[PDB]
Amino acid sequence: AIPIKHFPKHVADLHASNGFTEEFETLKEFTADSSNHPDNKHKNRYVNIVAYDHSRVKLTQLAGKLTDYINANYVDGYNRPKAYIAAQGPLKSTAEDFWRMIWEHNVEVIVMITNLVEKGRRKCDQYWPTDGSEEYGSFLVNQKNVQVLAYYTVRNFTLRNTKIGRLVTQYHYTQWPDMGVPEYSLPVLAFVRKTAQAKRHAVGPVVVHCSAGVGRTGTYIVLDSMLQQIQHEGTVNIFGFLKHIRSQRNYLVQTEEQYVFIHDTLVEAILSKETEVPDSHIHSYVNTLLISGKTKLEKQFQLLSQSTALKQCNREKNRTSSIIPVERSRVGISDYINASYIMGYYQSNEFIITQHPLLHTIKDFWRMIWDHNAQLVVMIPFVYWPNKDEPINCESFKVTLMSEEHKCLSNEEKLIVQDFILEATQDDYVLEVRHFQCPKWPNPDSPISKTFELISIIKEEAANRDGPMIVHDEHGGVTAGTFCALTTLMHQLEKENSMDVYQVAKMINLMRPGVFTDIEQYQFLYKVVLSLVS
Amino acid sequence: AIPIKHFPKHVADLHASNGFTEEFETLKETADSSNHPHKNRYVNIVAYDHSRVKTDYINANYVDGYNRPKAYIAAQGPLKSTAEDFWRMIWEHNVEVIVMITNLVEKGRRKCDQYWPTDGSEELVNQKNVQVLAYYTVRNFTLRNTRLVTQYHYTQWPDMGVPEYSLPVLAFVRKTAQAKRHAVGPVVVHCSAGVGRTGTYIVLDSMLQQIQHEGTVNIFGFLKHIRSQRNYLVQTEEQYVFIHDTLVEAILSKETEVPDSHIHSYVNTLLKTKLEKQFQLLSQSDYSTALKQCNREKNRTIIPVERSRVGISDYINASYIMGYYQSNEFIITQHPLLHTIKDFWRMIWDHNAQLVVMIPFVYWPNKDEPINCESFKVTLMSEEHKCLSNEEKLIVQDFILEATQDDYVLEVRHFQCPKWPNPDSPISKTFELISIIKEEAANRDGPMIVHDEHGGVTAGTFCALTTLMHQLEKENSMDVYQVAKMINLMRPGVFTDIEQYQFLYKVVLSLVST
Repeated sequence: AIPIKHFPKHVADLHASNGFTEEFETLKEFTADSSNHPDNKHKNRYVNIVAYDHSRVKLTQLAGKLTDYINANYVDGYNRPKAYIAAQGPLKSTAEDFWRMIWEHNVEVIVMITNLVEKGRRKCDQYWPTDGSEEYGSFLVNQKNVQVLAYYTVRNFTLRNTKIGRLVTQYHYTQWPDMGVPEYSLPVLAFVRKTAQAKRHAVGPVVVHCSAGVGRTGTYIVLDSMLQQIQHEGTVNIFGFLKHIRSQRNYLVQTEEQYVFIHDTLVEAILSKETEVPDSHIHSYVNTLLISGKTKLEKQFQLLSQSTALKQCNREKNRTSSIIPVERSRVGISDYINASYIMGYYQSNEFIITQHPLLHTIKDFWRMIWDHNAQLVVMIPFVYWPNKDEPINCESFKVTLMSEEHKCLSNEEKLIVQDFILEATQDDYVLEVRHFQCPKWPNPDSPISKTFELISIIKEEAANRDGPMIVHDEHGGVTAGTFCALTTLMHQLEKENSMDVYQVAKMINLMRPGVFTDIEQYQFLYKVVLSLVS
Repeated sequence: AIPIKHFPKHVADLHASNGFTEEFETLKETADSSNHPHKNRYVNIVAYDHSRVKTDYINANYVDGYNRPKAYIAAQGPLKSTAEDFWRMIWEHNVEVIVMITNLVEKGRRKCDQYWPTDGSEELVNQKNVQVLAYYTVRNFTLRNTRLVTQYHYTQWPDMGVPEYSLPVLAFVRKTAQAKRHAVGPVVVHCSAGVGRTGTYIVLDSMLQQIQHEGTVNIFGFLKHIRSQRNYLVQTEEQYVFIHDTLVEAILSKETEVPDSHIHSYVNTLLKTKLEKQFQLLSQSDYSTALKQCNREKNRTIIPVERSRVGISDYINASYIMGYYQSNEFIITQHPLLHTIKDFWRMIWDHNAQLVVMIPFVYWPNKDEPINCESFKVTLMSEEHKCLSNEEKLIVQDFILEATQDDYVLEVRHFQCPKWPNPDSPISKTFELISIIKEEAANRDGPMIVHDEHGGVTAGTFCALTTLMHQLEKENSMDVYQVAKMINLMRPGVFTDIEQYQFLYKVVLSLVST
């Protein structure tokens, strides 16, 4: 066991010494009679994947043939035995059994780390209703509430044994990549923290699933449990803890990449602490950052600053080689443009940050809007847009100007609202864009309470609009980044009554490196956010 | 009006002289109700008052067919706000047929809102039956005012521009036109906006009927008229051009779908000859780009065209080939060269195919040594040997591809065929192979990979005859002409000789024993 003090270094030491592979190889070694019964062929997703008999979940027997089998195990959390139920992703054949499992084991929480379809593969069958209600054998699932957020989706169901309600809540980690591990550990983290908090009020065990029920599922169980170790004990033993649960279910944490990813994720958690602040504590927290060897502001700031370029012989389409997209987040026109996807509260790919068009790029910029079906553009400062004089002529569409208003804001600055249409030259489709030109923003001589007024205006507008928000300053840097931040923080406050500024900056900075390079801007975010909680 | 005699040449004359654009420009030259106080998809798109259908407003017009007035109801794609109104329209105008030439979503754009139930019922529309085929999808609904109605969903229409092939659109219209022939009310037709795509059907269906009854065809004439009943019908120049080419193909093809009853009467009539006349037509007004490059060192000789070219995550010599149930039913391709072996398996892995049919070098792993691709491992599970009715072998081997970086397992089955078709065994034993692989491919998902040496004739006849077997089984019909042409369009050089085109007819005929 390593202490939280030494785990960060200890992790870097395994990256340097290539000691993860040693450590993972050694883990590979390592009966399943029930799961190999001929009866139980069509209840297993894969033939090699199996539920060990000592740990397997048993359902009652009913009615010839057998009826008590499901591909799922009880697996022990951190000094909490038989905590999780590590289970495979239900098929249409096993949908009922899966709901019976829920009813028979008193389950209230379900943790889903997979999509139903992933690059054209059936990974998991939809075992619940999008519509009001659906009936799975004896079991009636009637969906109450749904929340869809950038990286996860919460669904509130109710359950009845039709042979006579109980509330059940599903936690859908949606954005997990189709092979490999999430390029960012920071959102997975928050998901587990979000589930871990709600799950702290559930009485039965927590069901966890992916497709197979091994890697992804296992990776949550390690990440959740170690989290709890860090809080209560101040220590962390992945290798220890993992070797144990691998007894209760096969191939938990299946790849080396997952093993490594757990480490890095937990490292980030140790150095971040919980950085989501409630309403009550904004004030108490915002002071504490500017009083270890140095301030939480410096300590957090350092962490924001943490790669493949396409910029060889198309490099004459960027303004500055200082603010330039990374392939992870790089925005793809049908080919190249300097623009990164930026995530927000509700959708990974909420915004796009990018540069102000260079004369040649003007045509690309508009194609970007057209491909991504964006209806908002926010500008924060050369005209790159058509008049009624002369519409812009892109090949597969025409850009044309419909309106132009001018709003006087509460310190008498202007908001140039113009509407547009892009009409297909080769189809019937019409895309209706709205365009904001902002003043100097944030105008730091007008007070900090009128920074938000802009953001509230553009918030409302982006509700009724679909597609992402294109936000450009000169270079796709700080001023655009603070926009996406503060919008995202406004939402996050409004809906959850919480603020995690640390996360909102870092994800931004991870997704477009060079947006936040100076602490005064990082602090500023805290500053602005505080004026909101009056 | 041009006669069908002179329409094919007349069309080529407008391609040569760039006279379609003249003809379309010239076509370019009131709506009080539609400009009232949320029921219009786009602001520029509008339903003219004299033609509009009738608290009382919906973006739809009556449009006249060929000497058949007020025949169609050319309408926009319903929004969730106008879904009801659209069903009331159906009830109030005695509609039994709906023709949908668009998807609900197209490269992430909402083009049309789903106005019907996937589940049993929604509000009263209760869905009875569904059939999903390569290029369209038939749905049978029933309707109550708190009647049977049939929807015809042309699914594969490309996201901007016109279908690269006119041959499947044709067949769709012919399929709808036949069922619609004993509907008494009007036929509702829609796309997203309700103008180009919708309009292009109405011209294509009606001219079809002109050709059958009158032996003439007047698009420009007929079009100029209906453009009075609704704005922008046939919206682009590409659509205008496409109608022509499509109809040209129809004139020269005639109906080539044969029922059970008439295989015998048709197969003789072919043999200047309809066989030569049809054959010529397989060898064909689009364009072609083959690559070539300094990755030309990954082909044996038969080379994919970009339309149909199969995309590994990136190049492989392989074309998508269409079948009865799915455009992209099959992939025809070459036998792997040693370097391509790794690609071949990646192809299977990307497209999630579970059947491979081989038809004559080992490119597959033993229990000795699984194949090691980066994002998966290929491994041998089974190997059976089936003795067919003239004692030849079918080498059935099963495989698994397991992800190296995930949990997924793909279960492939692999057939090595004998000499096929074995021409010393009778034609009656050709089909037995195909029937075997037919039932296997029912329970399997993903496309069928089919290779001979070069992805040529022998693989092409397989996809043909499988597709024809299905088509006979389910619809009791055979359209051999179409099945070869689509194949040949999608991978040029598969059918280069008439004896193999004929052969298809030959084989098919032996099947209709009783």
